Amino acid sequence: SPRTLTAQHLNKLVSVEGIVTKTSLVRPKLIRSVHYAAKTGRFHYRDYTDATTTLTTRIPTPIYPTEDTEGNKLTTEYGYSTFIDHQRITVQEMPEMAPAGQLPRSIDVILDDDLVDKTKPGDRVNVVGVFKSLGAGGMNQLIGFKTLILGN
Amino acid sequence: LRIIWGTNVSIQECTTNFRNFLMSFKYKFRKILDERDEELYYIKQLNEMRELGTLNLDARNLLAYKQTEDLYHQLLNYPQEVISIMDQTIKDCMVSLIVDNNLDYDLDEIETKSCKGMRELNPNDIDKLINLKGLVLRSTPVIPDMKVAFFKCNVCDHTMAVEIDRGVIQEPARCERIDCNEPNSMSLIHNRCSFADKQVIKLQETPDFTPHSISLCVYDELVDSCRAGDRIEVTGTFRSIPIRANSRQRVLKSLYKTYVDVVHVKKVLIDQDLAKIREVAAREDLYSLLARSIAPSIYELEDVKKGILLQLFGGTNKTFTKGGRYRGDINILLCGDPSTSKSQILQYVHKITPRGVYTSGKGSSAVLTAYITRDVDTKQLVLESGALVLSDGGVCCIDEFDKMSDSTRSVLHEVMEQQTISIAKAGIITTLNARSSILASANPIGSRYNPNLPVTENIDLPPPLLSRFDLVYLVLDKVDEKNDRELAKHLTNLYLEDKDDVLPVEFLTMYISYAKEHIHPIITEAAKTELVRAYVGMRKMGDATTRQLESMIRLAEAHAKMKLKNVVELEDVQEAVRLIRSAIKDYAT
Amino acid sequence: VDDVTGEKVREAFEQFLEDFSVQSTDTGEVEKVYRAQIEFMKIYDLTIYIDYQHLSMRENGALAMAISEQYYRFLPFLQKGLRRVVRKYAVHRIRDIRSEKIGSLLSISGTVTRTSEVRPELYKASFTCDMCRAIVDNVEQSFKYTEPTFCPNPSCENRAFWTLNVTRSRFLDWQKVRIQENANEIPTGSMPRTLDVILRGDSVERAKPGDRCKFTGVEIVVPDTQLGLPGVKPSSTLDTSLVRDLTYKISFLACHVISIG
Amino acid sequence: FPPNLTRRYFLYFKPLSQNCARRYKPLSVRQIKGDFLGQLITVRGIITRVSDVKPAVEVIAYTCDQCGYEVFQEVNSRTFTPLSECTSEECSQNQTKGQLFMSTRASKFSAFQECKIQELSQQVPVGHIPRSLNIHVNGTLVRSLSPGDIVDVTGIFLPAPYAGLLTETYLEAQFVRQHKKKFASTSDVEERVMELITSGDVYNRLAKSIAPEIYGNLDVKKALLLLLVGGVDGDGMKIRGDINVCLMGDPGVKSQLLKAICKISGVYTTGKGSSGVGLTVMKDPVTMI
DNA sequence: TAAAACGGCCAGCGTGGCTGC
DNA sequence: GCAGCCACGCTGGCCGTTTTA
Repeated sequence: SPRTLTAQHLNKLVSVEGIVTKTSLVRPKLIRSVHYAAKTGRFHYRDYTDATTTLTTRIPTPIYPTEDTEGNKLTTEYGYSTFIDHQRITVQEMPEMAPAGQLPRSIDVILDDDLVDKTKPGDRVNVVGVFKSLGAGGMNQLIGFKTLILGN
Repeated sequence: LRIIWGTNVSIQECTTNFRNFLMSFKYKFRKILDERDEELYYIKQLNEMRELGTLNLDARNLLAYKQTEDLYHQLLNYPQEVISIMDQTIKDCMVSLIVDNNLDYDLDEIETKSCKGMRELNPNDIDKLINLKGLVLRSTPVIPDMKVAFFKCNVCDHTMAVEIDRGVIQEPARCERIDCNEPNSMSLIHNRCSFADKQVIKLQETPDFTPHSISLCVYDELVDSCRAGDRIEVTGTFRSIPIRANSRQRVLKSLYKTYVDVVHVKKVLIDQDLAKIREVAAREDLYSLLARSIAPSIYELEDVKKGILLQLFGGTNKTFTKGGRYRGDINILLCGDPSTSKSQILQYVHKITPRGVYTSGKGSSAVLTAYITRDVDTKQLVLESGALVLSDGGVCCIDEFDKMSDSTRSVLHEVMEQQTISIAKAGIITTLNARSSILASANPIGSRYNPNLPVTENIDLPPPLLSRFDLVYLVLDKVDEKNDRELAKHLTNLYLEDKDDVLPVEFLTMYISYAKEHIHPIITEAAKTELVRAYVGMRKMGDATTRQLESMIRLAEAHAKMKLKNVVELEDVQEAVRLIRSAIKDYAT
Repeated sequence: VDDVTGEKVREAFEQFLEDFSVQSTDTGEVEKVYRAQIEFMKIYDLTIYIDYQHLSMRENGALAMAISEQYYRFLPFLQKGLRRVVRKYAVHRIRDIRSEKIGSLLSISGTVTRTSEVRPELYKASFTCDMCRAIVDNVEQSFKYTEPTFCPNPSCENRAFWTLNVTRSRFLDWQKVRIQENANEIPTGSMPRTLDVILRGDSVERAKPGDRCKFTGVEIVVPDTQLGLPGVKPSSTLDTSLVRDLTYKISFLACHVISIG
Repeated sequence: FPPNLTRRYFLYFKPLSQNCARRYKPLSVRQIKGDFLGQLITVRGIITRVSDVKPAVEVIAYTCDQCGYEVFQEVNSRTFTPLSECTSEECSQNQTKGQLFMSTRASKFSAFQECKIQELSQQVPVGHIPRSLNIHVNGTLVRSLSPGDIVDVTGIFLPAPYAGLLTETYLEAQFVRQHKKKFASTSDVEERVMELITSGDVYNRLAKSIAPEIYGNLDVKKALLLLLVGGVDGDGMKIRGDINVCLMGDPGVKSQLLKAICKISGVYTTGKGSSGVGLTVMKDPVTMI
């Protein structure tokens, strides 16, 4: 349940039930870059990760590369460069399950590539995934540590 | 040969070839036209530039002339310098003509002086000549522009200056004790420097043969060289300039912003007729010729047409020594049964009025006046004048007068009585006058006006305002056959072919304007005898007030303004009273 | 250069006001009308009330056609001459505005709209560094909020700076109204035009929204949505890393404003 | 000078037909996965909110003005940055460098315009909302796509570079095949018109032919034919060749003929579906309207 | 994380004081 | 007594530091 979900029933795999509502927009994301050098006549390789994909706290490696080592033009290529779609949705619990009288409260779960656009706003869905918490919780520069759910 | 690095032209071939064009024109366009006074244009036009002490040109003088054809495409491809060279050699031609007398207009100071639209226009046309048309949307205020800068310093304050470049203004480090030994800081005054004038005006076209709007960037001499709403053809050259990113840094975004830098405007703040006016004025049948020639669509309401004629010749604006201030305003409403094309009559009146305003019913409020609204670009609240302010001087037109609101038609009391407008809220507390000739029409309750019934009853008007009006008309339906035959033959001829009387279209239009200031009808003693003489018989009907007396005295002098009469006459008063009495005899029922 | 031209104009006008003002005889005022104006001012302790015709009387417009072109050039000369007199004794419209009209004199009538509040001014920056002698007083007052001067002559440098003294100065109050154009001169189909006007000093609060007034002939331009206007926008790259750019507009300033109408 | 600086031409690719593929593509926007970037696709849809064509800067010339050389800056990105005062070969190794500025006539441009494509609304799922997609148009094919049509669009799918790793996509057009061929662009006309005239009883067949899907209302079809005719027109007024016949009565006549009028002749509007700005002001898109 | 602006650090030039002819 | 060399002061250029989008 989302009502007793915080602090404990945390950093584990959680089975959540509820309603599909307010489906967000579909945007694709780049992962593996392919770059061709003119003079060497060779290809290259460069990847990038974010906190949605790794599931492990790794050093983020963000700028699109050109002119790496000798002065060879790093012409990027496509087709062979990979992509994966991305989406986030909100699921509030079922309203009859609620306490004496209150407005139900909710969280969100992020999907991945082959599961984009499977829930429309307004259905009944059981969800199995992993509770993932990202972001620098106010130690950046006042209440942080915003949440979501992955591995779905 | 002289030559510029970036271009392919010369000084002397252009100068001598332009002089060749300026010394040779013999109606060559008529030679191509085959003709279906042969002196060249530029001699006479250079004389009009010369003796008057007063650049752009059209296209056909350079096409028909065989020479300077290369000069046509050079100007077409390099308009920036060729015009300056043309003005230089025109100045030299002025000096070549001035050596005849050598003292002419103070030689030193006069010496010192559409195929397709915008959407079809390709971006290929970077610096070209484009012939376009359309309308004008609005006009921004004046934008200043620095041409010569101004600089000062701190130690004894030397104030040398430098001019603006094409893009920036430079300034040295040290000026006092010249640019050496860094004595002090240079001062800069951006108000002692020279300037220029530039204004941006956005235009909308009428795509003859999605909507689009264009803009332009006129300069010093073209300030207010265009009005808003005119059908102006636009001659200009295309431009394109980069824009910043987020209006802050120098990272220029792609897709440069383009504009127009116009050349010539099609805008167009190639007495003697008075004797003909007096000829027609000496005509005995003027009272029928002038009124009959007004509206050839209806062959009736001759009294109404006469009243409409007198609406522009209305009264003598008589102000007393203390108080008084009695205008010559008259307001007449006509109403009645349909199938009269009354609306076409009123629109025709709107056409006769030089500043006509044609309004209607249920689209007005008190707030035709008080057009206060919010600004867009300055983001403020600007108070605006209403429709009746557009009627200031002339005749207003209102439709469906019976169908006004509570606020609408109630404001009219101030106009009919004080002829003022009272503005008094938190923004501006200030009254102003706006005089006009209010004329309207409405429809009664019953579809057919029945007899044996009051006129005040069968019209949805307030009775204090009803008698406040000058004259009220009645349009009734007739069961005849003769009027229906002349009606249908007349209207069949007006409908057929889609369109023995003298019909002056504009003689009367200028006659009224001439008669407005030059005619002051006087109402002396002899008329008062007849006035009281008619007034006792008028007062005899009762169970007639001073309202009717003011009506007759303002209508008699109205007819006296007609036919150029500065005095009153004992005659013209009989039909003046009878015009009111025709309505009164219609009030028997 | 301008000091000499303005000094000659200044001395001739000082002699002018020191000469007769009004030609009228003993029946009425005789002479020294502006001198009686200053004595009238001594009675009330306010300003100056000057006529365009009286300034146009002595030099037959030679001095009038000296001032009516660059008045902005001749403000301190006109104040210094009047100051030495003190120590010695004790119509157009908005469409008629061009760039040649800067510094010159032109009278404009109109429609008052959107009065504004009262706000004080400054023109007395007393700002000096952390050094002991922190008692300077910048003689700058221009349309810039640059309080601390660079070169003082203490041990402090130009980077040593502190705040401006808001306690040892002379201020003035003023409002800023935006006049509207008359509706009796606009043509048909035309919306009204707007123009800003600045009311400076003693003649404050005389405005009233919805009034016809006559104005002082002077005019100014204030330094600055006018981005990507387009137009060649100047920058301040002086002659020798990388200042701002600018695009201005015509404004208005006045010292004598009558409110007749 | 680089040869890219002096081109004057363009190159267009060419798609393969399905007949030879049969011997030796119908995609939906939902079928456009965001993983086919760099591939070759073929889409179909409805042109919606076509923007206007505006010039695209390609290369930047830079006049030396001191040594007389020409520096060139080629830009293939959206933005770029200003360069130094001069990059001449002679301005260098000297105390007084030049001062450059760009030029218009020496730079090279290209036609640029984009629009949006709405889904077919027939391939939309039963509980989804249709999406749309941006397609860039360049060069010769510009000013050739009217909004609200049915067209076969072919192209290549490329992303655009700009929370940190969000890729916004688009499509570059390659070929246009428009369904519903536009009229007015006489032989084939009179091939059927002369046969229609010689068919006999033409006047009853014409009005009988407009919307024959109802029973009765013969004079009503006569009025519909006359409304379809219209077409009529010195120092006075012209004549308006428009007909305005109102309809009163109920109920089985009721929208069956009303939508049919715009079918034979058309935007269908209702009472509340159009506001005060609907039947007669918005922020201007990419290209105060 | 990149770009722009200002201050600090590093390099080059000139004047005054000290030493030699 | 004057000219040349060394030491101290002043000026110019490059690298480092800080903030917004």
